[PDB]
Amino acid sequence: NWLGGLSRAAFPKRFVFGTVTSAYQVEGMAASGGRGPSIWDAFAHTPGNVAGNQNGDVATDQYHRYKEDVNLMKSLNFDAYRFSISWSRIFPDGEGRVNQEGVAYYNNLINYLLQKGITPYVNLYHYDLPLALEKKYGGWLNAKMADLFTEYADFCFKTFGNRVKHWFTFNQPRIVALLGYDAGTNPPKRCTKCAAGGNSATEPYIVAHNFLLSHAAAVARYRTKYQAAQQGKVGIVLDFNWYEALSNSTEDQAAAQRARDFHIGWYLDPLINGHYPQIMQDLVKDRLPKFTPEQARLVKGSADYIGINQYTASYMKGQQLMQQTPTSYSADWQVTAVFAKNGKPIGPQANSNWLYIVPWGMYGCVNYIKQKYGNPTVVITENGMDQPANLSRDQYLRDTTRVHFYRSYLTQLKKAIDEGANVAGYFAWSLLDNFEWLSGYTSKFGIVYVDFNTLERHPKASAYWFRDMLKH
Ligand SMILES: OC[C@H]1O[C@@H](O[C@H]2[C@H](O)[C@@H](O)[C@H](O[C@H]3[C@H](O)[C@@H](O)[C@H](O[C@H]4[C@H](O)[C@@H](O)[C@H](O)O[C@@H]4CO)O[C@@H]3CO)O[C@@H]2CO)[C@H](O)[C@@H](O)[C@@H]1O
Ligand SMILES: OC[C@H]1O[C@@H](O[C@H]2[C@H](O)[C@@H](O)[C@H](O[C@H]3[C@H](O)[C@@H](O)[C@H](O[C@H]4[C@H](O)[C@@H](O)[C@H](O)O[C@@H]4CO)O[C@@H]3CO)O[C@@H]2CO)[C@H](O)[C@@H](O)[C@@H]1O
Ligand SMILES: [Zn+2]
Repeated sequence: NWLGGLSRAAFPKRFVFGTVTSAYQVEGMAASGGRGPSIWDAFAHTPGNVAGNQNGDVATDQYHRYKEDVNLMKSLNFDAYRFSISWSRIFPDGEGRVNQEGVAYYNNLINYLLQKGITPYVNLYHYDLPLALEKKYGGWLNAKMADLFTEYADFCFKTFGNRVKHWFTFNQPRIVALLGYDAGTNPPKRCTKCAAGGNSATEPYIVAHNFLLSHAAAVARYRTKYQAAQQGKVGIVLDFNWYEALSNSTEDQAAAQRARDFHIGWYLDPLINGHYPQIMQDLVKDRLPKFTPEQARLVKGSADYIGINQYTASYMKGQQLMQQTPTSYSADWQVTAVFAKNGKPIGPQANSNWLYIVPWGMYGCVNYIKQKYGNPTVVITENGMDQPANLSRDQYLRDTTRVHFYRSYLTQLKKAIDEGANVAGYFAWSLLDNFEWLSGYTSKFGIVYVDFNTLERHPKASAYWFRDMLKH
């Protein structure tokens, strides 16, 4: 069957199914409704930064159309919706004055979701640092971010937490560190070569450390001030793509494990165990910040659940670990990613060049976290694939590859859960075609098609697949 035996009965009782968006990628009204600019507004408005010089000024206009979109997700039998709050829509300068119109938007969205029986899962941050904070403080390079973020989090807890019971602090701090401060291809465009300045060997580590400390501080505030009354939960969202040793050699198995540690362990070892992975300590040395005992105790156990964004997989090839002059976070791993084995590609690519369709990577990642980290509560917070630009409406709607993608990946997730993985939910990226960062509107991740001329929504085949699979 096109469902391939999948249904709600195939997953645990009360397992949560949802869809996901992020504020800058879908809201629009970027310079309206009192919203202050984020680092992404400045970046996207700079010629050459985004495909077609596009930006999120309008995006999908969810700001005006949110009731349509909530009605749609309910009609598709989802239980939950993961979305983010734009920090600069609430605090235009990132601190100080509250934009009441911004608060009203999120109140209206949250209240409508609840009215329609859809549980809000709310990210506080999804790349969209208020521009004022980047300029005034230097953003995530400044340890002061922990205070600034905690104050923002506190406001959101006080204002929405009587209704919102499932929070996340950050989204993919690895990608912020990597693209923002190693490669310099996402804002603030810092790197060793870069015009904005930077240092690809040091700054990614500073940035990751500050995300961890900020997360911990916000959760401490939640727990000491709000949790008794509100009885909700706060986690964090981390990207994890699977790494499989290219061969069974000692060097290749070591390489795969080293890649896992530099990718997910970077955040999970502090969050679960109260220290950075040993291999990162050994190789990165003085460039890896040291948690004080007090900080390590604040960070350890500070996530009520682990959000995992799972998309793809690669093989890893190793070599002799060698003494080398530091150049970058990326180079620190001392591995080589490989995308074929025995002359066969690991999987076909979706529109995004990085996205190889490898359903067994989902099993790989979930099983690994179960076995390595004491089976913490995991929520699959993003999973999905993209179509290319310039197709017809009907070609977008007949998204057979995406149907196959979800069936295959969810079957692999089911396999891991049946083997005892503590997975509490799954969220499809994305509800809607949207603004896909550097790709702008040239990458289509939605289960719902968005016509970017008219802004009309049209559910794709994959949307109806979910509707069938999820019927109560
Ligand atoms: O309907 C609106 C909209 O839908 C779009 O998507 C369609 C798919 O294109 C179409 O293939 C899909 O058909 C499903 C059908 O809904 C299922 O009921 C059926 O399941 C069978 C199954 O094949 C058996 O193996 C199993 O044992 O039993 C069940 C029946 O009980 O599977 C087929 C696919 O093979 O339905 C979607 C939603 O309608 C269309 O693309 C678009 O044209 C429509 O406007
Ligand atoms: O894009 C959809 C959606 O997903 C979330 O973010 C995406 C990013 O958009 C995308 O840039 C990022 O790309 C990763 C890729 O997944 C990794 O496999 C790859 O990893 C490297 C590793 O860093 C190297 O050190 C190692 O040697 O090799 C591996 C494999 O080549 O790195 C690239 C970036 O360089 O993937 C993200 C998801 O993982 C966002 O949440 C959402 O908003 C986006 O819309
Ligand atoms: Zn509008």
